[PDB]
Amino acid sequence: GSRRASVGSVRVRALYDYEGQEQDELSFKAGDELTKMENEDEQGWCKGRLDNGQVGLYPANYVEPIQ
Repeated sequence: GSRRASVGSVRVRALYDYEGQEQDELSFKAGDELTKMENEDEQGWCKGRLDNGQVGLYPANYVEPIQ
């Protein structure tokens, strides 16, 4: 067994740049890496962890899955 079999963290790649609007949001550029920690909401948003280490919401429509 390995961490690839788990479902509590999914690495994802930023499609485009984004900048957080509250203390519970994150900021990244086109081609950055981040970590999804929660499912997509009814609005098309997720909650994850950043390359610097911060934790917050971001639009799930600005990322794609890594394999």
